[PDB]
Amino acid sequence: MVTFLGNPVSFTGKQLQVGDKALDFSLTTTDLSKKSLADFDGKKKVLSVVPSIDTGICSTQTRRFNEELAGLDNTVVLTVSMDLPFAQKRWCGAEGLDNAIMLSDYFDHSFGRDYALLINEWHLLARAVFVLDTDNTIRYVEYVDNINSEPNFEAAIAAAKAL
Amino acid sequence: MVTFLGNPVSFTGKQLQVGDKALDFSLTTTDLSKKSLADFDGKKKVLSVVPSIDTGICSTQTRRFNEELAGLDNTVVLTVSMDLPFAQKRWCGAEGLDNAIMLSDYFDHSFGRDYALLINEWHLLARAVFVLDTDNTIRYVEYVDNINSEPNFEAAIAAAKAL
Repeated sequence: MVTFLGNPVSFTGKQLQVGDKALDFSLTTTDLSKKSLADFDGKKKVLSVVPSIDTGICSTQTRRFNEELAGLDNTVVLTVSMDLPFAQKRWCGAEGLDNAIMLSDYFDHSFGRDYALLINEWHLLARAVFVLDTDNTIRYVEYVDNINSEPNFEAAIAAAKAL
Repeated sequence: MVTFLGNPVSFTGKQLQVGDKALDFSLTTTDLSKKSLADFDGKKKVLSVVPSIDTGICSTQTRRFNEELAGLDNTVVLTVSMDLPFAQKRWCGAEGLDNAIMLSDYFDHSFGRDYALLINEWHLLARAVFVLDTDNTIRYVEYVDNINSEPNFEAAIAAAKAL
């Protein structure tokens, strides 16, 4: 169903949907320290997942989301990819977004496995966007079918704004 | 006694020693395909393992061996890291080393755990240098005690040329 590099890819287990509660995680940040869902309590989150910020669509997604939602109070933008912390760090620097919150799942692939976003054929994270409320309940989700294409920014942001 | 980021680190299993046969592997190259020992059959190989090319020392190391051991007939310098293929490819273009052979272990972490180079605390690859025989026998190997320091280029380079 979902496609990557002109070919259908698969996953394992079920993916969270609107209404479900966002699964906790332990990801390595850009300064090598770990982060979990708790570190973001009391905030609404826009969970953005990309194959690798070292590629065009994934870089634009991350850049654009951080910018277009920067003016949103009580809301934080989490980017999760398989890039090493060092790759995400280089990115921030090049883009002038040193404060952007970048999370890597390289250590375990646990985030990808728990969320069923780990592509079985490539072990990279499939493109997706979540908008969680304060209770970490998913109020919006988008699993881009054609991973090699941009996500729906409008819907995502409009959803994040209404919340 | 190996350290990383100033603190001591350990591994699981036993690391290979000179005289031992290099274990096989299936790593992803920069074009996203997979390579194994079989793909460099009948050639001398300089296995340089690094924590991440998006870091100072690692960059220098990958650049040095490639330039120095360049031209060496029937000899290939295989770079292995946890860096995503995209990171390795990007680095190659920025450094002007487009023909350089980069292999990623992001998928399985199989190389790291098989060679016992997968740092238990970080799940990154410790800095090491191998010089394999045409029969894939380890004729020389160095495990940098201080992963955050450069290896013995002279010693490694001399072995390859002497092989």
